[PDB]
Amino acid sequence: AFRPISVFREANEDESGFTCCAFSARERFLMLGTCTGQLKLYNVFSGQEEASYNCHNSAITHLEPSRDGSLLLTSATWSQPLSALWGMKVFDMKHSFTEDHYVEFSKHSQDRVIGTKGDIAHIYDIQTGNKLLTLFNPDLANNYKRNCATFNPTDDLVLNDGVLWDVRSAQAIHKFDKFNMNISGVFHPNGLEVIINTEIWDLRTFHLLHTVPALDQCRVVFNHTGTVMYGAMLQKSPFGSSFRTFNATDYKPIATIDVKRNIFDLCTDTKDCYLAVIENQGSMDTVCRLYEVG
Amino acid sequence: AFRPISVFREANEDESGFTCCAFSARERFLMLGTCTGQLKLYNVFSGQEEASYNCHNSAITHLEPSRDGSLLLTSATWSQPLSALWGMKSVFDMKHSFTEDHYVEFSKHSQDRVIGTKGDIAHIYDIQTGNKLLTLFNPDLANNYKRNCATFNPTDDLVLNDGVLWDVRSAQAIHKFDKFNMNISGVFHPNGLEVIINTEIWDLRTFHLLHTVPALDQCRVVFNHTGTVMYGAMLQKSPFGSSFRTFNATDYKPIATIDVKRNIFDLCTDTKDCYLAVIENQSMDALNMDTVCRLYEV
Ligand SMILES: Fc1cccc(N2CCC[C@@H](Nc3cc(N4CCOCC4)ncn3)C2)c1
Repeated sequence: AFRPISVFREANEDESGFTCCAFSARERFLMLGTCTGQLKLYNVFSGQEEASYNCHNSAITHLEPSRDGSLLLTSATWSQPLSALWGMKVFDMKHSFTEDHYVEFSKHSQDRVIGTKGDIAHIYDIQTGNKLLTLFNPDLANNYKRNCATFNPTDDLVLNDGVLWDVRSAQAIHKFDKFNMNISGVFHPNGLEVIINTEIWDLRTFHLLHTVPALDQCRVVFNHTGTVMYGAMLQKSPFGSSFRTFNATDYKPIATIDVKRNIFDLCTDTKDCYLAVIENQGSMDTVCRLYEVG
Repeated sequence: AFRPISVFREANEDESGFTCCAFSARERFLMLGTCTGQLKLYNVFSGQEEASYNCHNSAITHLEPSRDGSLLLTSATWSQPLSALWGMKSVFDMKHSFTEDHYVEFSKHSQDRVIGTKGDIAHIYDIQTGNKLLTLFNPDLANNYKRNCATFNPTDDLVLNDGVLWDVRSAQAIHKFDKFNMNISGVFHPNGLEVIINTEIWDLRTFHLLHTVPALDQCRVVFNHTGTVMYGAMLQKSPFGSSFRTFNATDYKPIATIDVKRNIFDLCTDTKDCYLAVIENQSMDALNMDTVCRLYEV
C-alpha cells in the first residue's frame, strides 16, 4: 500500500531535474540532488524549497546524511571532486574524496567514510579526512561495473567488488564468485547474509542460501527496521517504471508498484512512514513524488 | 572500546542472584537466570524487571533462547531434572526435561534438536517428542575433559564431544583430536572449516594443526553472531575469573584483554553484536553473592 501524497518540483524551472533523494536525519527536510549538482532542501510539511546549495559541477548520484544530523556525503557523475563530506550544523565542505565515485558512512559508529574508485575501496577518517586503508586484491577482483564498497553493520567487515574483507587485518576473507557484470552487493542489515544481485550468501560459511530472480540488476534499500527490502531494476534514468518490495526475512515479494514513470532514485524516512521516489514526468522532467507507507 | 551503558541488579532482592544471561529475540530485553532457579526478563537499558518464572529448585547455570522466540533451554546445578526445554509462545510451560544433562544447547542450522552433556557423554534429543535419539560415547577415543560441552557444527552434520568428531547420520566417531589440556573440550568455528580446542586450531578437512594460540588457554570461547570476534573468559561460585579476552576470528590475533576486577558469571552479545552483557559479582572471590548485569556498547 503506497498512497501518493504530494509532489516536490524545482521552482523557477520549465523542467524539473531531480536525480537523487534522502530524508534529513530528523526528517523535517527532504534533500534532493539535481542534474546540475545542486542540493535542494524541501520542508516535508510545507512542501517549500528552503535552500539550494552548489555541491558539484555534475549530476548528484548519491546522498547520505549522518544519523546525528551534523554531516552529509554527496557523490556526482563527472569532473572533480566526485564525492565530498559537508557540515550540516552553516553548510560548508569538510573534506573532498576527489577520485571516489561513491561514498558511504560506517554503520555502527559513523567515524569513517568508505569510498569506491572502480575496483578499489578507500577508508577515510571523518575528522582528519586522511586515508586509513586501501582495500584491493588483484587476485580476487570481479571488476563489477557498478561496484560500491560498503561496511557491514558492525564495521568489522567490508564488501568490495564481491570480495569480503576483514577491516582490522586489512586481508581478504573470501571472494564471492561472479554471476552478473554490474551489481557488487550489500550486507543484509541482519548481519548474517550477503546479497549480491540474485544470490543470497551465508556470511559465515559462504554457502549459497537463496536465489532471488526478481533482484536481478536491482538497487536494494532496506527500511530502518530491516524487515522490508525495496528493489528498483537498472535500465539517462538509472531504473525503470516499477519497484518491488520483499520480506527481508524470507526474500518473498510483498508488492510490485508500477508508478508508470521511469524511477531515478527512492529512499525511506527513519520512521518508515514515507517513500520519496524521483519519477520522470516527461518522455528530463524528474519530479519527487511523496507516498504514504501503509 | 567497550563503553559501559547500564548496570542493574535483581530488583528488590537483599542479595542479587543473577548467574547467567542471554538476549531475547526481542531487541532491548535480556533473559537472566538466578541462583534460586528463576528466569527473569529485564529491560537491559532501564534495568527494570518485566517478568519472572520459576524454572528450577537450584541455581540456573546456562540458558539459550531459540532464534524464533518460541523455545528456551535451561540448566541448573543439582535439580532433577538438571536441564529442561520451555515453551514461550502463550503460557510459559515445560515441554521436555533432560534429567541427567548438566548442559544443553540447540542444533545450529535448524533448531529441531537439543544436544546435552553428562560428563564425557553426549545425548541428542528431538524437540517435538523429547525422545533421546543418540548417546555418543566411544570408550577408545575419550579425552575425559573436566569441562566437556558437546556441540553441533554449523550444518548439524557433525558433533564435537570430549574432543571427538562424530558423524551424526552414522553416529560413528570419525576423528579423535589429541589432548593438550585437562578442562576445555572446544567449539566449531562458525566458518565450518576449523575446530578450536583450547589453544589448538584444527583444520576440519585434513585434521592438521593450523595454529597454537596460547592466550586461549582455559577459556570458554564464544563467537559474536556475525562470527568476526571470539570472546574468551578464563576458568579460575563462578567457574570464571575477573578477565575476558577478545580475538579476531579471521586471524586469531588478540584484540582486547578486559579485567573487571570482579568474578564474571556469564557474558553474551545481542543478535546485532552492538552490545555485550556481563554478569559480575560485587571483591575478587567474594563469599557474598550480590551480582550485577553490566551492559557495554561494543
Ligand atoms: F569452562 C567451561 C567450558 C565450557 C562451558 C562452561 N560453562 C557452560 C555454561 C555454564 C558455566 N557454569 C556456570 C556455573 C554457575 N554457577 C551458578 C552458581 O552456582 C554455581 C554454578 N554460573 C554460571 N555458569 C560453565 C565452562
